[PDB]
Amino acid sequence: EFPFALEVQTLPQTCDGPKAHTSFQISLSVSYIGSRPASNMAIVDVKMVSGFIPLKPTVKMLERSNVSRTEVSNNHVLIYLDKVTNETLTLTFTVLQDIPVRDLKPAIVKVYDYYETDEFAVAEYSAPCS
Amino acid sequence: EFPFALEVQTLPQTCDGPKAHTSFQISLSVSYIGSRPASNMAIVDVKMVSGFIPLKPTVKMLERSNVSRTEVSNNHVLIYLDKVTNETLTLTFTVLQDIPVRDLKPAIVKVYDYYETDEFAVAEYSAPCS
Ligand SMILES: *[C@@H]1O[C@H](CO)[C@@H](O[C@@H]2O[C@H](CO)[C@@H](O)[C@H](O)[C@H]2NC(C)=O)[C@H](O)[C@H]1NC(C)=O
Ligand SMILES: [Ca+2]
Repeated sequence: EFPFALEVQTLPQTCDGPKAHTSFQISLSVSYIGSRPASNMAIVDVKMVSGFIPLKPTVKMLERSNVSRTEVSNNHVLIYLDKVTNETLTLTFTVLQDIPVRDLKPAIVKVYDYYETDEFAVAEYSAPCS
Repeated sequence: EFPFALEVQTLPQTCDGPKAHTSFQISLSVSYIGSRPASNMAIVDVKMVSGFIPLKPTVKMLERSNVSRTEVSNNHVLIYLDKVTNETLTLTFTVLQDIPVRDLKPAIVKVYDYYETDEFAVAEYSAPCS
């Protein structure tokens, strides 16, 4: 059982051209559906597809939201959500191909409450030209 | 006084804390109150407060209603309505502070008929912490 609804899409969704190989946006949607009225502070952890890096200003721009901190470390983007309720929060940022890698595999995204254990969900996404 | 009724408010309405400095919602309401039964195609044109930009997905979200399309362009948000009648349409979207600018002055919102140059309204709004 997952007390968060988590889904991830890319923009573009398909390998629709040369540009889709070297850059795409990641678009995450999250809400809280568990036993409590709402989450506490929560973290969304996005792992990068192999060879991809996040574009810093589009990560920092998420802080303008209902997000109070972000971090880029070790090929992960961390997003600190203030509070998650039954309303869907959508977050979008850009990634860039730093190193082309063959055989691109899916990357996992996790969301978890910062303070209560076993309040988490997982999902995955792929580069559009995988 | 205009053949359109046009009102604009921001969420939050005042500078209620740190987050009000860096993002807010723009909420506008419009109806046609003129001689004619309804307006033709009308355009709503929202100019950004200095330093702010729209959160594009919340603009694109408007596109389902009397709303035939939206555009983000040269730091205006443009909303195309197929027709406007006496019933009030409310449209709400998010803007984000990209760069902090000193001394924020009010920004203009317009609605006008695609054909009748005499049929327009104007209203002002300010960033909550301007
Ligand atoms: C971040 O969360 C806030 C909640 O505080 C959202 O603000 C609400 O937005 C809706 C929809 O436009 C309004 O109907 C509510 O009145 C707002 N409430 C407040 C307290 O402002 C906001 O939409 C969220 N920002 C996102 C989703 O990016
Ligand atoms: Ca649990």
